[PDB]
Amino acid sequence: GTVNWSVEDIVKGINSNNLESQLQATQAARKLLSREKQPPIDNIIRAGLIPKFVSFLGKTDCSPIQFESAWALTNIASGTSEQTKAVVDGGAIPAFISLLASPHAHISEQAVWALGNIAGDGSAFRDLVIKHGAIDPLLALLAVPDLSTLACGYLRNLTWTLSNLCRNKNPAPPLDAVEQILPTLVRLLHHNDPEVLADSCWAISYLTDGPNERIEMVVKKGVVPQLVKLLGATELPIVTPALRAIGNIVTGTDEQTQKVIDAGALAVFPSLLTNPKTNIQKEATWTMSNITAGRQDQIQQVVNHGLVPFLVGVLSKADFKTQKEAAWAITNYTSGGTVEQIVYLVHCGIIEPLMNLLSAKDTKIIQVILDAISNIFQAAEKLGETEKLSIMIEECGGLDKIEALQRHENESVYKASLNLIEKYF
Amino acid sequence: GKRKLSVPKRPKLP
Ligand SMILES: [Cl-]
Ligand SMILES: [Cl-]
Repeated sequence: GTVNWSVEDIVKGINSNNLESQLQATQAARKLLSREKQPPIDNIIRAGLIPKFVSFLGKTDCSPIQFESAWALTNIASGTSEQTKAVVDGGAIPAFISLLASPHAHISEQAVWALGNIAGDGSAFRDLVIKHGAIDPLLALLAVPDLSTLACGYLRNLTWTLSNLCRNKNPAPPLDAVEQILPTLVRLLHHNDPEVLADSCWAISYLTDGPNERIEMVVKKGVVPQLVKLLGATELPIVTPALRAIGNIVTGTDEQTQKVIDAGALAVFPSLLTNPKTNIQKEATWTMSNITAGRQDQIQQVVNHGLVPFLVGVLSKADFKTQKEAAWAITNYTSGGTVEQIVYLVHCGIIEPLMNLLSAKDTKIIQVILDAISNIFQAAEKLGETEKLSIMIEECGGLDKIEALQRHENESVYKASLNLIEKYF
Repeated sequence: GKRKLSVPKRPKLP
C-alpha cells in the first residue's frame, strides 16, 4: 500500500490535514529511503519534507508516525554531510533527544541511531549533539544491572552511537564529555557480544589517539588488561581496534607504555607479527616500533619475549608498508638500546634484510635504515668490532648499495652514505 | 622516538 510512491504523492499525503494520510505518506517516504539502490534523498529534501518529519517526531499521541519519521530522518542523516546538515537544520537534534525517553523501545532505538548518524558526520555536529544534552539520556538507557537483559540490536546501536561521540579530532571530544562516557564504555568493554566489543574497542582507540593527557584518562580507568585480553580474541573485527588502541597507548609516556607490557601484551605479538591480515601485521609492527623507542628495560622485555627474530622476519618478508614500520622499530631499537642489546640484534641476523631494503625506491626508509647502520657501527666501535661488521655488510651486498647511495637525489641520504663509506670502508 | 597515528553513518534497511 505504501510501496513505491512518487515524491509528489508523498508530499500530497503529508500536506493533507489527515493524520492517518500523513502516517501512510510518511511510511511511504521511509520505504523510499530504505531501498539500497540510490534512495531519492535529495528529492525528499527539495520537497521540503524534513521540517514535517521533525514535527512528526513530537506527536507522542501517535507513536507509529514518530517511528516512521525517525526512520526516514535516520536514512537522510546517513547520507552526505549536506544531507545530514539538512536534518540538523530542521531542528531534529533536540527532537531526537526527547525521543530517547520514549516508552517504546523501537522508537528510542531509532532516536539513538539517528543521533549516531548526526554525530558521526564530524566534530562540529558531534559537539552540537553533546551540547543539546544527549549524553545523559543515552547513558541512562544503559543503566541496568546486567547488559544481557537488553535487546541485542538495541545494545549494539547504543554502543555504536556512543563510539561516534568519541570519534574524530580537531577538536577531540570535550574532556567532560569523555569522562562522563568512559565508565559506561569500560563496562561495555566487558560485554560478551562481539559487535559491542568491536565498537567499544573502536571508541577506546579514538580516545587514545591524541596527546598523552587523553591517553592517561583512558589508562587510569584500568582498561589495558581487558584490551590485551581482547587482543588475543579470535574475531578479527575485535583484534583490529584492540590493537589500534594498544598501539595508541604506547605512543604516550614510558609509564603508559609500561602498563601495556605489564598487562602481558608482548606475548601476543608472535601471532600478530605473523598475522595473515596485512593491516594487523602493519599496526603490530608500528606498535613494536614505539615500544622499542622506550626505555632499555622495555627493550629488554622485547628481547625476553623473543620478539627480535619476529622483527627480523617481518623485515625480511612482509608488505612494504609493514617493512617500513620494521625499519623504524630497528632504528628506535638501536638508538636507545645498550651495546649488548644491539649486538644481540646482529646475532639474530638483522643486517642482511636491512641491506636488502636499501634498494627500495622510498627516500624515507633509506634514511631510517642508514641511521640504524650508523647506530650499529657505533656499538661496534665500543667493542672494536667495526671491521667484522664491515665484512658482514660487504658479504651480503650491503656495501654496494651504500656506495651507490653516495650519488643519491636526497641531501642527507648522500651525506650519511658517503659518511659511512669513508668512516668504515 | 614515538610516532603517533566502524562506519560513521549507517542507513536502516528493511
Ligand atoms: Cl566538523
Ligand atoms: Cl590482507
